[PDB]
Amino acid sequence: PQITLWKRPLVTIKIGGQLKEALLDTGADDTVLEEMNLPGRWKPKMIGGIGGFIKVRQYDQILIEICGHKAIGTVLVGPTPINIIGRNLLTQIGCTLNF
Amino acid sequence: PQITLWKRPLVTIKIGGQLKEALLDTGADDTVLEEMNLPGRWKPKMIGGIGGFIKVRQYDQILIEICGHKAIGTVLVGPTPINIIGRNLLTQIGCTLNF
Ligand SMILES: CC(C)CN(C[C@@H](O)[C@H](Cc1ccccc1)NC(=O)O[C@H]1CO[C@H]2OCC[C@H]21)S(=O)(=O)c1ccc(N)cc1
Repeated sequence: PQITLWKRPLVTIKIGGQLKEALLDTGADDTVLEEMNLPGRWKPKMIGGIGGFIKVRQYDQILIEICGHKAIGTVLVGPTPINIIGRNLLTQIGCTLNF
Repeated sequence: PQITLWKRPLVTIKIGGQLKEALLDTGADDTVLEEMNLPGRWKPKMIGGIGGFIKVRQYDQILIEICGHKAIGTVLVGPTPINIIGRNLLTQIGCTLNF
């Protein structure tokens, strides 16, 4: 499909058997999701943007479905104000910018 | 053009008669540029990102050309980690997400 940018590009995703709303974000290197209790091991990480850095938990090879498009890759989990789908997964669903 | 997301979607912009590199950022409502000298009046504003809130200078009705496409809109100037082009200007150049 095609998504215009008049409003925030929020879409439904499926992760760990849960449906959430997330932002398709070309400015995010990696996917970061609001606090959630995923199982498995993880690695500490810090990611930075406007305002500074937050601490997150890095989970690897996590399956996520974005608009019915399946993907698998790194998912960060932490106190982000919003669920963010980053380039690491946007590439996997064939997402491009067009103008 | 069609821009894939394996690398950061960095493009050259022209603002205040000066060339700069900036990130096309569909997750940003607004356009935020690193510290620079812009002519005309400005108002102090606050904006929040993943790590909290920063103080910025708001310039309205600024001419800015993004990858050969002209836009006239609001540009925030402050301590952002990188020049980001947000939806307020992405809409003006006709940018959409496609997958
Ligand atoms: C600043 C960018 C280089 C990086 N950011 C993605 C960006 O899209 C954020 C994503 C974002 C969106 C909402 C809230 C927090 C973060 N947007 C943002 O900061 O925009 C601000 C300017 O316009 C306003 O609209 C949104 C917030 C303001 S980030 O959220 O900090 C980020 C950094 C690293 C990763 N792996 C994932 C995300």
